Amino acid sequence: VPDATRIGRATGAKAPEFQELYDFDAAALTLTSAVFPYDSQIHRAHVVMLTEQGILTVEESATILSGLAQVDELAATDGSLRTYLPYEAALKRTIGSVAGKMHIGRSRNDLANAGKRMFLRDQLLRTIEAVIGYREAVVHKAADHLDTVMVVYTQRKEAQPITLGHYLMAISENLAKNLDRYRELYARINLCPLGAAATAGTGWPLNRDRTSALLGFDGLVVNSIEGVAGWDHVAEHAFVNAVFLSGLSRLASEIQLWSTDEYQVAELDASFAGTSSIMPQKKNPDSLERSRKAAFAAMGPLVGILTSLNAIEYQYSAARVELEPRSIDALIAATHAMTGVVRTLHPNKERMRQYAAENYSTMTDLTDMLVRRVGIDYREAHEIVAHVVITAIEKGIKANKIGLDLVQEAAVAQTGAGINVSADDIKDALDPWQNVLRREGKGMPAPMSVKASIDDAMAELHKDRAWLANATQALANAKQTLADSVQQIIQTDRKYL
Amino acid sequence: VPDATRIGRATGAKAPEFQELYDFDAAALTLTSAVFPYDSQIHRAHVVMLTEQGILTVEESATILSGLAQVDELAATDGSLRTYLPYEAALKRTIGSVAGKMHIGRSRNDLANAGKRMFLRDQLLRTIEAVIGYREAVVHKAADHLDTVMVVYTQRKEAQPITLGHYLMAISENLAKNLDRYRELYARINLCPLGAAATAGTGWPLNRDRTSALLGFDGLVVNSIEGVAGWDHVAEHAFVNAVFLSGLSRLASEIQLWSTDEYQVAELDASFAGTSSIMPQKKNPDSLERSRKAAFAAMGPLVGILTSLNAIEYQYSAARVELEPRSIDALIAATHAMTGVVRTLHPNKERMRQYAAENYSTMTDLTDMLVRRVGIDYREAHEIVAHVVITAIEKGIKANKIGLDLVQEAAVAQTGAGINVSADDIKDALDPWQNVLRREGKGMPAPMSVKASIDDAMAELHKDRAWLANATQALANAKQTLADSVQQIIQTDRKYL
Amino acid sequence: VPDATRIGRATGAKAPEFQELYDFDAAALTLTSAVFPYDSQIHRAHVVMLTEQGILTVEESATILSGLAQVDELAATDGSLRTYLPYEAALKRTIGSVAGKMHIGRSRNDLANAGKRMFLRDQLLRTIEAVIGYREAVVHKAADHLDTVMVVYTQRKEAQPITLGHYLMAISENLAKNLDRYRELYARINLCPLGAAATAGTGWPLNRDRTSALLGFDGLVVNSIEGVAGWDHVAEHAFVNAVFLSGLSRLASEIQLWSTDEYQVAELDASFAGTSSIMPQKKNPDSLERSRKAAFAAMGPLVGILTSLNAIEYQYSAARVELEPRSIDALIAATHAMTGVVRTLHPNKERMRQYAAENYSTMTDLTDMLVRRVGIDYREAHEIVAHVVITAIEKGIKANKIGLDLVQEAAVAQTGAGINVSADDIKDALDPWQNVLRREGKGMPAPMSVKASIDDAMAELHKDRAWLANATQALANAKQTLADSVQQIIQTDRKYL
Amino acid sequence: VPDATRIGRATGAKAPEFQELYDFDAAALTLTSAVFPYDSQIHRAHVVMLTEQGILTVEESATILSGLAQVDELAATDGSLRTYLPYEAALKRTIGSVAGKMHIGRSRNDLANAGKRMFLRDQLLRTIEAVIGYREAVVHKAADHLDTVMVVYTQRKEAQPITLGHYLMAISENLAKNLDRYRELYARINLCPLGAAATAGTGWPLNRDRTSALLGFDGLVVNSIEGVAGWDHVAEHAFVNAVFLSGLSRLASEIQLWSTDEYQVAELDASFAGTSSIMPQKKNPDSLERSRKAAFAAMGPLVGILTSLNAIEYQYSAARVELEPRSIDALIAATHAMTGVVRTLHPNKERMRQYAAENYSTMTDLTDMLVRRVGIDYREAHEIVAHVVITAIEKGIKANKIGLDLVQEAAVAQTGAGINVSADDIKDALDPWQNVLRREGKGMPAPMSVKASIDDAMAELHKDRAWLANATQALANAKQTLADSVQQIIQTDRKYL
Ligand code: NA
Ligand code: NA
Ligand code: NA
Ligand code: NA
Repeated sequence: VPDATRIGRATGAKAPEFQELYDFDAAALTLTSAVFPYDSQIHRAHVVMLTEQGILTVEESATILSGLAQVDELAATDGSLRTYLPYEAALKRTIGSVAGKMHIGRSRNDLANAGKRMFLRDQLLRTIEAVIGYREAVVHKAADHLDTVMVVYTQRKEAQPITLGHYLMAISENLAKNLDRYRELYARINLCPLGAAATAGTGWPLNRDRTSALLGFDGLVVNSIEGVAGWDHVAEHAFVNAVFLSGLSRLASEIQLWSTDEYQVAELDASFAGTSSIMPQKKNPDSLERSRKAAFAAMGPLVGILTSLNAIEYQYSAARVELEPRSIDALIAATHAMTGVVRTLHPNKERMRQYAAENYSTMTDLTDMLVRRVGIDYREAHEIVAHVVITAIEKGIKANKIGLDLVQEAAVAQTGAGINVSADDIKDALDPWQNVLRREGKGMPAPMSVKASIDDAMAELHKDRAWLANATQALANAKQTLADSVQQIIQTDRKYL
Repeated sequence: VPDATRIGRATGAKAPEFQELYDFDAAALTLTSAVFPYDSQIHRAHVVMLTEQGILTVEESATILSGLAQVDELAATDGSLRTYLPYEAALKRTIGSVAGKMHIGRSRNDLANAGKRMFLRDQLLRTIEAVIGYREAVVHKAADHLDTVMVVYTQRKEAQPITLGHYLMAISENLAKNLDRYRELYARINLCPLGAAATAGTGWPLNRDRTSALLGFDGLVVNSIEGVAGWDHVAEHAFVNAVFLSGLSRLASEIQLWSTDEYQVAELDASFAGTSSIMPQKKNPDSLERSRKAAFAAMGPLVGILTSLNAIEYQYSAARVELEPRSIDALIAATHAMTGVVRTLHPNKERMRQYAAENYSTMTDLTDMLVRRVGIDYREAHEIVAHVVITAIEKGIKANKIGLDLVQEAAVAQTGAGINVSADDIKDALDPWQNVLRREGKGMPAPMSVKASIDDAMAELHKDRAWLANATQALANAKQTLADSVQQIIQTDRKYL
Repeated sequence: VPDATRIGRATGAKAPEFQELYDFDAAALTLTSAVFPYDSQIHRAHVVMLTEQGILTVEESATILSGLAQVDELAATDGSLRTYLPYEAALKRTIGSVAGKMHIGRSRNDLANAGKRMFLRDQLLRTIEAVIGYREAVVHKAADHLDTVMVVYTQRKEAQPITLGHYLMAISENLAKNLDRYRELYARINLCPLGAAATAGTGWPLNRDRTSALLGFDGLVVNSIEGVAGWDHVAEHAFVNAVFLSGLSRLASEIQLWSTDEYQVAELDASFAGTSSIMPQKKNPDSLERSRKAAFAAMGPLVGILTSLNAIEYQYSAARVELEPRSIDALIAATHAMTGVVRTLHPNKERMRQYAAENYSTMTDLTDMLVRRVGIDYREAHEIVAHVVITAIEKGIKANKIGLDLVQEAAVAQTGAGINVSADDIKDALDPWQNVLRREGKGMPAPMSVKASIDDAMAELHKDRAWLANATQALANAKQTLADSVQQIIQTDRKYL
Repeated sequence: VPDATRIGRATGAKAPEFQELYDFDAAALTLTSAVFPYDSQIHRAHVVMLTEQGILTVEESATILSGLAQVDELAATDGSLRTYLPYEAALKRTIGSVAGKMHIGRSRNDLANAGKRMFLRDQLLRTIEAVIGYREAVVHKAADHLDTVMVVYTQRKEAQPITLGHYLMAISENLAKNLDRYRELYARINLCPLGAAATAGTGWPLNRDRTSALLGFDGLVVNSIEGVAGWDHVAEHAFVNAVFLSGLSRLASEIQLWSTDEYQVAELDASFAGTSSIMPQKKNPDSLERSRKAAFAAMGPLVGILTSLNAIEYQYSAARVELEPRSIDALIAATHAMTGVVRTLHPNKERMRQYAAENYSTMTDLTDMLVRRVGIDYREAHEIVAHVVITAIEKGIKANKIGLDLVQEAAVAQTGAGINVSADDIKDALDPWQNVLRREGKGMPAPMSVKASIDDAMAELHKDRAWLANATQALANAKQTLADSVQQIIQTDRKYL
């Protein structure tokens, strides 16, 4: 059975990234199920720490740890065992009374705060990886389009000539700052609240630093109230998601306008477009609109979380709203889809240049040339050239057909006086490629300037990747240390006690 | 005429910080009027830069700069001159045609982006100063209350014994992280978009680094589209405001519950309370509720800004929602008010201790003692001690009157068996001060632990202040350099040309 | 295996309504799966209409309709067949090419708009039924508590004496207006967009009124653009959910404060409370906090939907955010839970009355009595009685122990003059039950007044139920007509053609 | 001094409606100042009621009422007297102690709730009047464009041929439903909470019905808690504003796309457009983008209000967020601006028709014609005609140049078989005006159908106006009765007592 939506102009299959936008809702885990594996790791880390501290014997510890593996397997097909007291009860049914001792010095409150942090931590690295992939596609695309002349818009009106490369590096700069937001967040997420217990710590002699290290955290949430009451990192995670996706929505919208029947300066790759069940001419930007949809929806968790924090005291509270897996899954789907849209986008270079040459985006350079050549002030030059445009539109004269006579008449009609410039001066001013070449400062569209930005972006991308590799490795190392510690205890008890 | 609201139990005058909550709405500037002085500085910096670059002669530059001072004075009492084209026109009426030349290589788009950044930058430093003041009050208060025993709550139910000092250091830790959020934001706000012009830069040979330096920026918004399209810093500013204020709302709510007629464990200072026009017994938490009001309202700009970004393309757009002065003014009023509330709050130490001793928050330590002394698992100890509470509540026995007989009977009723602990063991477990002393790990309420946190917080506060002083000085130095540069040009032209 | 969370003070089982709060997230359908059955009904209604209009033969129609039943059964265990083109393709594989003809004069756009309306319509009736159940519990509770004297709060400070019955009728009045909001919404939801096709209707001679009637709609979305572009009803549904739940959050919060260890004027039934895994004394308001959680989360869809509408044109768009099943499911769970909380709530009548008698809520009546008896103006009486309170608090005198001497001394200390009232006058003023009896106007707490409100509410509840029964029956009748029509076509074709 | 922004292509003056968008922020009242006049009316109504009830003598009443006029004049230039206790104190300084008696049976709580309701009530009628004006412009415009053929869009892609008249009647249908939302709201806003006093009524024998009638209310907020705690009407007002404005944003966006340089199917009137300070070619949609800005910002109050309600108990609370004058002022400015945009919009009829004829929106009718003429199923016809489009785009053939040969070849290439239709059949199918004429059902673009909708809309507009006139007159009558009553008391006391 082929994909039934791939009919008419929707040729070939959906891109995998495009398909993700249709799968995440049904596939999403509940927060409870997403967090559960991390809770299991926390049980191991906590028990191991209690063993170092002499609160549990190695014998007790080995019995508990073997039990945890058994209950974990039970919970793999029984969701009802994925919350704490049901899990603890299953453990008790499995290994007996000693199961109760795993909760010494601990609460569901700091367990839950830690488990959710571990989940969000993982998802943050997942997100950073996706955003890096997005930025890579944007920067690589830009590098192929240093001389792809096109107009930039302001207020959805043609403004001045740029290049597609120049436009994409605006997106790269946006993404660089969002990557900073995410990395800044990570430092606050990756703190361990365990040892706070209910909210006030415990008389038991815990070593909070050990539990933290065994679970890959880079530090503690120190104060025990902050350990269970603290939730700002959840709000912040939802915020960075929302603001990052708003930038993604803006790009999606930009490309959607570019690929209208009327603009026609770009075309989506077929693998990122759909069609209509009734209108056979449609090549629809379903990838773009579903990506925007995700962006809009990301507003929801942000507001829900902040509302819930505004509504309570500085306490542990079961009333706090969560950042849920399905929300993060939508972000990843949209980010992947837009990565693919950007990679495979088909610019219509000839039409791009035609608009740049014909629809008056070159008028600023005409105005600048008057100021530079004849020394009149910018406001008067502007009024002259505005008159040129008004007359050209009235007479049906494209910008690249404007010559000396039209500019003279406009000058006279507008100021009573002619103006002392040549036909060659005007011709050069109205050449859209020369508009691009003139704009050669930092961050401007001239190829040498955009190329400088790309070189800088490539270096930053290397650091983005290095940061991600280091963060990921730190967690992998901790998880290996923990697994090794668990096996040491279980095997030594089995054979040598 | 005295303050007519200060009647009955509302004795004395409102604290100045309390009064701020009633004044900011009527006193708030429009964004246009708030940003205008920064636009004036930008005109000076831009003109000075054009002069270094040889785009303006020193003669032209001096004429413009003297004109700017004249129009600035006009605009001081004529709001209609506080937007760009009306201002430029007034300049032209003042010094003639050369006024038009100040706009060479520039747009309202990058002017506006820069001016708003300078406004928000200023407001951010204002905010950081206020938040530091808030944290100072919190930490200083905590230092006076290391042995002020009281219960902490979870889910608005008494949980365990802590101290007021311990509670306040949770707030300090919250504020430390919000100060990081704000400082992280500052680095993104303090980038100069000038030189982007409309959105694509300019053929004019600008030195973007000079303009940036003259206006106190620490770097550029490099890409010219990002220069005029970039708005995430506005969304981020609104977010940090919202999440910070949500923490302030939670403290306000906490104190409001503490100072209910039923809790009565704290009392607002009269200077932060009001009364009722009809009910003479009221001592109302108007300071707290108005502070929460500001927190709730801060949700509004955040949503409006993100909505507007989700709704457009990656372009300059006049449709973007702003962060307005009245919103920031509300934050400052609430932060100042809560600073004062915390400083002057009157704890009822005797009642705090009575609740800790009588209302069963000490039961966890009883449970821990059973586990520690007799080795039973935590879940069984918990069930025994829960039975103790159920029976004590049934019989009207306060926690500090629970003795050996009650614990034995509960143990037997619950498990069939007695339990082998002494009356002294039980007595020590149920002593709320000993509950506090037992909890002596990192971030826990024992005086030595909280004192460690305070020492750490005092060191961090010193760094908070150092950062603020350095940031402020950098702007003052730039503004002096600019003023000096303006006078050099004007005076040299006046006397020596 | 018993419910492992039911330990210690969490005695017995969770109430079923309480349990719902823990089940809805995992049990919730996707919008696609929730809407699918309605899409199947729409296929039948559309095909039947095409048959009346002579666009399909009875032979074609019977083949399609039998096919729909077959594909419906396939889709029951294959989610991939629950969107339109995959479903249509399965139909084509089942009955052949004629399957394609069911889409004549139709689009996914008006199909989707109609199907979602039918889903939301159903959910709205579900919601109205739940809200009626909530109001019934509130009104029935009030009727049992006409003389249950207690204080009402303003700004979380004790204000004046009322009754629990009086308080609950405030909630009833709130719910009456929310039921109006929902019924008003229903009239806009229950309009049929089918026949709009893509957005501009069709040349095919449809009878839009037939399709509408067969699907239980009470009218058309007339204009074809509005048919596919219209989405305000979705935003409105999300809004009424949010504002209704905000009232539910406020009640939950009220009861949570009432049931604090410090207030102790009410106690949750055990079946609506949980306990702590570590603190054995806890009787936690999990039902209340999870209900508030749902209220907060309802903010999310509202913002997401409105953002998406603000971001597009007045067109069909795949970017619009939806109101999803899990959101409505949360509302229903919270509404059911709070229905049960209210029904089973245990007031502490003795403590309620003690607070009313002792904590100065009776001071307004003392003030009123001075004005009435001696004719002084309200502001001066107020200042005298405020002084009475200040002195009584200083001296540790409860309100019901305030006598003539204290009032005289306060009067003198405050105005220089005594005041001419008797000890009996004062005693009557400070009697909290007499405070209640004096307040006998419309909407006031006197038993005869609250009883009048209850009688009115019972009559309104009868009309609420009548409206619901009528709306439900109308849909049942339409669905029966449709099923009958389908069988007529299939059987007549089978036997008689 | 002319408007300095009116340069270049920004010819003539701004339309007054356009200018409103630039004035409302600076001109907006504070809520306190907006509500104050209504509070003054409430003092009069309350005092008059107390006089009927014999609580005040006519002598006392006349002294107070004359005093109110005096303090009102003081407050006209002294904002500090616009809140209650300062006002009451000024009254006391003006007429002496008897001033205190105006507060008998009353609180700031029910005073404030009532005053805000009167303000919002007024603003609601203001809003309904503006929305009626908007709908009038839309419907009148549509009536002039019954044969103005143009394409409608879905997903920002050309869909099918309609008329501009047909499009505008979608907007009319939207506005009709928003007018229902507003009128439904009005019934809940126009209820009087006075007599609730603090929250529990009063022992004083008030006649709540008199006060209500004297202030133009159509009924009571009955329960006294609901009287001061009730706030849902504020949330609802903010919601209807937000959803109505989202529709306005969508129209603004639609017109903005229409008037892009690339679409060029409409042009804003110069009086609703601006230009650029740097780019002389710009004719900028400032009216549209500022209108959208208002729409986005309307999200803010809605979220702030609901957050505040979610955060408290069902009590009077000073923490509740308000709907403020500046927010409503923005709505009115945007509504007026868009009224003018619609009235003066310049369609480019020739280009509209050219797109309809050339860019393949007529393909659905080609597909329908195949089904109708040859009896093939819709899915196969669709695939054939999609192939026609693919080939036509490949070969550079506009839709109105597609003939029999191209359709045959597509049919063969796609199915192996030709198809039995004539050149005349194809020609008629591809004629965009005939596409419009074929679509002649309810709500479809055929002139006779749109004309029917206009006739219906004109009748509804008449009822909209009648409702508004009746509501307005009811308030004017009440205000006259009140003024007459005040003068009767003052003059009878002056001359006859
Ligand atoms: Na960076
Ligand atoms: Na820090
Ligand atoms: Na009603
Ligand atoms: Na209507």
